[PDB]
Amino acid sequence: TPPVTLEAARDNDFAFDWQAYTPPVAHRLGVQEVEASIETLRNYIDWTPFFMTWSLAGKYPRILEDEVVGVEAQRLFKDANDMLDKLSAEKTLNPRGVVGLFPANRVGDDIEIYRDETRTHVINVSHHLRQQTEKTGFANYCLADFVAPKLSGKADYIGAFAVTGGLEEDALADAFEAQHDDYNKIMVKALADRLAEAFAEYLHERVRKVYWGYAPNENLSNEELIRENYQGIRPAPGYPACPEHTEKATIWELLEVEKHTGMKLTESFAMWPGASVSGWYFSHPDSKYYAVAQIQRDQVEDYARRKGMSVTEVERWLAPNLGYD
Ligand SMILES: C[S@@+](CC[C@H](N)C(=O)[O-])C[C@H]1O[C@@H](n2cnc3c(N)ncnc32)[C@H](O)[C@@H]1O
Repeated sequence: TPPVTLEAARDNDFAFDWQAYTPPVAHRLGVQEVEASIETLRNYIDWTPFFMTWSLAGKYPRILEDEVVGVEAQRLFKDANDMLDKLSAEKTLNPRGVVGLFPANRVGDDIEIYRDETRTHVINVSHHLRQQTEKTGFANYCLADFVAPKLSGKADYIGAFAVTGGLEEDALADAFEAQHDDYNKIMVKALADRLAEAFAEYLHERVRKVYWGYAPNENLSNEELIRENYQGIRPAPGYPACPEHTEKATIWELLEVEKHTGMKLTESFAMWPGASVSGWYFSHPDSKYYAVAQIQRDQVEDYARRKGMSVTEVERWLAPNLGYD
């Protein structure tokens, strides 16, 4: 579909009656360091991507009873759970995280994050991009649209998180590598990945039910969590609704991630440990995932101004989303 101007895209933002809506108030404002044991997180693992890493097709648990691949899948699952048992008993891989909730309001394509409920001084801005092609029967979506506009006067909130399977991932993998034990190197990295993703799932549930507290009586099974049968989203910088990786620096500052977890950002804004997830929390019932996709020079230049970057810098960080040479 052909591109639209930045102004035309913004004129087609997500349409919602903010005057009639009361955004749920975050129960626990502030930043809290968290941990979770392997024993806790293993009940939140989604095993299907684990088998994909091992090049096996099928959804868990049915894959275990498969007539062609089930026997190999059962051995992988047994070895994985034997390793989880050992890591758990020996405390050699320790998942850690941090969560924060803040007063927030939308201004334009950005979300202002306030020091306090006076909603005056801004401690950080979460910057977002907007879909920029012709939409038929849908808004030109921007994640900022799911937070009440400052002009509406409605008290709204935003969350953020960072979690890891554990800082020990590299030391455990590097030991297997030194032994030329490629099977167990792959296994421990795959388990750290499952633990990080399980922590992101568990912590999101904690936020919906307790920290934000808008769904205190939610009672979903793990299969229902995997199907995303809850209200709200947890979009992560680098993924299609917020592809720009440098926004992880804002999460790192907002949550003091390195102080609270030991997790670090690289010069490419990749996370360390490898088995890590970071992102935002949105409570709005209509919030959803989508792809920003290709954007034009007008939006690139505007994003650069908002970010305090040159156009040249932004063209590096937005290279995959540029709809022009
Ligand atoms: C990567 S899966 C994680 C849970 C899944 N059961 C698993 O283990 O792989 C889904 C997560 O990716 C992120 N995500 C997926 N699509 C996205 C999009 N279009 N924009 C932003 N984040 C997205 C969100 O953080 C979402 O919770």
